[PDB]
Amino acid sequence: DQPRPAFSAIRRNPPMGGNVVIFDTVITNQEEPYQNHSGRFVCTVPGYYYFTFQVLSQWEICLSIVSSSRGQVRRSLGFCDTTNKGLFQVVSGGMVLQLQQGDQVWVEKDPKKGHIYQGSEADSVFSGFLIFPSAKFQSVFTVTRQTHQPPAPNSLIRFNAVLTNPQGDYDTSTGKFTCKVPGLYYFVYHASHTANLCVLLYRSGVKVVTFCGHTSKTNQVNSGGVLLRLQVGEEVWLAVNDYYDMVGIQGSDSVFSGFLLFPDGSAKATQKIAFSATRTINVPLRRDQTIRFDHVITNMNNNYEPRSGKFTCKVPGLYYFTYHASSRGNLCVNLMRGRERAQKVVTFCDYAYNTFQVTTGGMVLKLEQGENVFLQATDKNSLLGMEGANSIFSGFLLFPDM
Ligand SMILES: CC(=O)N[C@@H]1[C@@H](O)[C@H](O)[C@@H](CO)O[C@H]1O
Ligand SMILES: [Ca+2]
Repeated sequence: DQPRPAFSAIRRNPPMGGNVVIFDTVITNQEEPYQNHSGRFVCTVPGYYYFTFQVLSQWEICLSIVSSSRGQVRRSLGFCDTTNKGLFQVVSGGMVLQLQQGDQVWVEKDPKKGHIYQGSEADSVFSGFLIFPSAKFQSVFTVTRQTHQPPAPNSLIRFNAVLTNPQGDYDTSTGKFTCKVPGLYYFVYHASHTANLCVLLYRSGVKVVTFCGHTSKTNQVNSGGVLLRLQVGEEVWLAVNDYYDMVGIQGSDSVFSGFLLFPDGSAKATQKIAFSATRTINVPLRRDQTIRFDHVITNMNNNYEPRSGKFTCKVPGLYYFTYHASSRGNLCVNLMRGRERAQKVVTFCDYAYNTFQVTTGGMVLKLEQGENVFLQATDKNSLLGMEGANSIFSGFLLFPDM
């Protein structure tokens, strides 16, 4: 069969000490590459993988996805939240890594900024999955912005440094991705800032989504992302508006990744399953209400129902689900999986006092045919959905037939 390595793990009863962040409770671990006793993913199948975390702090936290090869540690970008006010904050980050057999990948905390919430109210997650195995028409990039000076107001955000870009599809001299291989792409970013920042994602000259985060002095991470089916020559890029700050503190970086999931014309079209939907309704949510994302950007194979907000599995398999929510107050959402009655997988909470925020969560889930996945509101219901402060829910099948 084709290789299907993919995992998600959360914290519940983590072992104590060291700077490796151990996610002790496994949600998904197909081919068991993840070691919950150590917090380390081990590569068996060489290739390009995507790794991401969404970790809850109440104080100061700085985290970095670290890898090793032949036992030698390879340090990398960091992501921090230093709000430091006692309220829940989600720090997030992610990147593509090209790995060889035996390489390991993990999340490390800064020993001086290492606060991670411990308790039952909300969750922290680490996930990863193979994008394509090594050894052929692919597209993948992770780029970063290696400068201390922020973008100009109302301009395209250039990411000048490359972590991986084997097809040259992101051009660091123009700041744009240009499609060579037509098909369905995932695009995602995590940008560090210490003043207000809105990031806009553009496709062929049209603004697709915008996410904003406000801060004064302390460091936070603005995240966003979307699935788009692109044709040859189409351009995608990120931009800022009047809120342009990308000045991270030491140890907090900015990354933009993208990768082709489903090439057009590569067969088993019914298996190309991907949706991205935004919420344009701002009626107050009540506790236990399914959160409807009414506006469809992408819905390949029509497994997402915008009238309900639920995804329903037709092709059993491994899926990655993700969301980014704008908000002006305290927000907790339950990620639900089940049939008639669904059960909570995790709760993500992210608090905000007298400000604007963008939070995110994601999870790899194995689904059987007929199971539903959706987001469910709680008593902490400050969720905002509008042009210039979007809320989006997305999901995609990881391993369609070759
Ligand atoms: C399903 C499974 O294997 N769960 C184990 C659990 O029994 C053990 O307590 C924990 C140690 O932190 O590691 C988890 O992987
Ligand atoms: Ca927050």
